[PDB]
Amino acid sequence: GSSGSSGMPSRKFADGEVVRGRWPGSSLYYEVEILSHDSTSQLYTVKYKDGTELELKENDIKSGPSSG
Repeated sequence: GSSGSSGMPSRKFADGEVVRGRWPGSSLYYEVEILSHDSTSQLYTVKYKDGTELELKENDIKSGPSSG
């Protein structure tokens, strides 16, 4: 009822946050970091351990339980 969006636009993922991304072709979720987020095509730019940058949809990217 006219409630929810207030303050700043919460993004499914934050900058730097370490989430699991599904590499294109491998169909497997790997530990990747959040670099940027493109709204145009909802493509998120994450980085892999092997210094690799790719564009994964908001859905392709998934996160788990926080630890620390």
